[PDB]
Amino acid sequence: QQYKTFMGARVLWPPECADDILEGAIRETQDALKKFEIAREGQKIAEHLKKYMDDHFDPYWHVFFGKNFGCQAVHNKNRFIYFYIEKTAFLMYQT
Amino acid sequence: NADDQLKQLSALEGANGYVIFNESGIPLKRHEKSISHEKAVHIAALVSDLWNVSKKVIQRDLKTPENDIEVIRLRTKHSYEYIITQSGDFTMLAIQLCGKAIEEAKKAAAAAAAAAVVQEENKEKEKK
Amino acid sequence: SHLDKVQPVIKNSDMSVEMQKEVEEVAKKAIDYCNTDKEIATFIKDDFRSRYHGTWHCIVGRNFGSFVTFERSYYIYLYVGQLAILLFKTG
Amino acid sequence: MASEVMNLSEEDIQFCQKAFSDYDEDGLGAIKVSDLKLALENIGCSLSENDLFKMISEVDEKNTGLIKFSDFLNIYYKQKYANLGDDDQDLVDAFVAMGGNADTTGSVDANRLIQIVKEEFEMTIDIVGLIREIDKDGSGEIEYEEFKLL
Amino acid sequence: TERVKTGDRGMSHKEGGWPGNVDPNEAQETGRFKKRIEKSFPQAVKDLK
Amino acid sequence: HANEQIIDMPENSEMKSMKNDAFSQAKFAVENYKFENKISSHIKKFFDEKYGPNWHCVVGKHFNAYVSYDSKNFIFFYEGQLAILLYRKG
Amino acid sequence: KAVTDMDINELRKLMIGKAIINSSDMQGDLLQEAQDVIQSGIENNSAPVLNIEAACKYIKENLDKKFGPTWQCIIGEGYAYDVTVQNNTLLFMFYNGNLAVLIFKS
Repeated sequence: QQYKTFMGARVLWPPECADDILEGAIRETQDALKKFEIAREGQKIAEHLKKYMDDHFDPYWHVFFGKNFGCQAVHNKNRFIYFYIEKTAFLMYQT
Repeated sequence: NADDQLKQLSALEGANGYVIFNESGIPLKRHEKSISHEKAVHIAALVSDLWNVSKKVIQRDLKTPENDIEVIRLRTKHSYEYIITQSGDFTMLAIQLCGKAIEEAKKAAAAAAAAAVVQEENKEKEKK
Repeated sequence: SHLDKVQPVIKNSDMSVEMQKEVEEVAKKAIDYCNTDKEIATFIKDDFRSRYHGTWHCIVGRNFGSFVTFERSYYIYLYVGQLAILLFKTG
Repeated sequence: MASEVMNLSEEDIQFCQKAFSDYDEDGLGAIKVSDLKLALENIGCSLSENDLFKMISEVDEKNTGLIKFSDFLNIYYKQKYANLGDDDQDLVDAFVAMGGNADTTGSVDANRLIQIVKEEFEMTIDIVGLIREIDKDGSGEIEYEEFKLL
Repeated sequence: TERVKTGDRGMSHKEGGWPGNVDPNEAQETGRFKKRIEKSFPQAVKDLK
Repeated sequence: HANEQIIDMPENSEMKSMKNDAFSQAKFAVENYKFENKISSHIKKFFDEKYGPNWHCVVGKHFNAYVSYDSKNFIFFYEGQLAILLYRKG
Repeated sequence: KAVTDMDINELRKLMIGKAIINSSDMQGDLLQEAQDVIQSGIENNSAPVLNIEAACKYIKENLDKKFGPTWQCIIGEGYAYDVTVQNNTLLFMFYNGNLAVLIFKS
């Protein structure tokens, strides 16, 4: 439950996801937001992130990002990444 | 000394009650005929909003430099009159009535006195 | 000298002291700027919304009773004259 | 740093007008209240909800800085289009003016004549055309029509 | 995602504006305060009246 | 009031109950638990016993998500104000 | 007699059960449930002297259980307020006399 800030993004201090992959995913999400805002056409940015994960990581990645939501899921070892950027929290688990 | 002014205000013909407001809005003294404190709390809030808005409006809305309202008099239906005068940091509201209104009030007072006399007579009869 | 005269007093405060001091200046500025009480409520909500992002509900009246569900430490209660400046941010 | 971009001037100028209007203070910064000041002065929108809607949709917001100017830059683009309809006479004229105008004649009179049970079936129609023709050119223009009808 | 805390508090503003130190409900607090104001006050009331 | 929902479940293939169970479970679970995190765990557990494992469900009042799911195993519906999304992957 | 005989003091004394609705923005079926609950609750908690805090506490608790977790309602003699609420979540009704009631869902 102890949130930590890394590379300008707030995420769980103990990282469920791999340190290498988690940093890449956070950088990609920040770049995507810089281009497309969450508030307008928010569905498009989430879809782009999911396709990007398949290109550089194992396939069938699940990506869910919302301002307020609660979820519990089963994921592969070191395949779960949860982080908060500004007021938006992005959670992705690889299946 | 201060008490005498309230008695003097009542003495003036056509005067119903007097209410005094502090800069904060607390009512210093109010007339006994009119509701005390509950009416004063309700009257002080309305006059401050009106006096402050009018004072602010004259200086900016009318575009007149160094012009300040001295007395505001609101004439409504029946005999109601509500002259407002501000001295130092204290502003008060005075409620006075017209001649007809005063006559009506006197008649009402006379009727009340008559009713009281009738009640006394009834009590005497009961005692007898 | 009118600003000295109003002497706004906060009966109940649930906010940081530095933030609370800023609210007093905005409250005094809003009353002189707004011709009517209805305008004062709109001005306070707009200034706070610009200063802090979120949903702000502000109600000011001579006599009223209020029970609200606001974010903790985002509710400041101050009374000036017969006007109550009450702002409570709800998520 | 422009790069060959004509763009509209009517709107581009409007923004600057309303902008400097409230920004006249020359503070160099812009708040969330100033943005509404303009619309509040002229009364563009009914409530701040309107301006706040579009603005908020832009991306985000804060207390005060300067980027707030975007409110005006985008405000001009939310004006969109107007359209309304006024009067019922003009339509009547156009019903007879098939060339989609006041001009030409007798053909519209014959159109009225098709299935016409009106009195003075054709002599009355010719008399009406003459009455509606003040300048003697054998036609009734819109101004003559209006005078005739009123 | 963390849910912002929601606290429910009910208050009454029916009582007129008063200084924080003084208590509106208590008669003693209001009575002492009014006496202090008229301590100045005497000249204004005759003049105002 | 759940005006628009996405339904992708088999009809008259004897798996018709999965759609019915999701609507019934969401209404009962959401009212009693009254927690976003708890609703996802309860809905996932009931579905897991009845139709096997590898089921992921996320419940949020407002959220945007993109995911890959097995065909005819994904149903999206709104239970009152709350929105619940449940699907089976793997 | 009739309206001429009636006075503001007389009208308030004559009827205390009269219900007046000034602003409606919530669905009518929802309003009927809310109106019955607020009128019954205020009278029960009115006591010897009406308490603004007492009426709001009872209304706030009943509304939270009845519809949603975060429900805010404010009642005052006179007030000016700007409130942002969800569609069909705000109902405004003032009771006979100097009693203004505002209930909204956030």
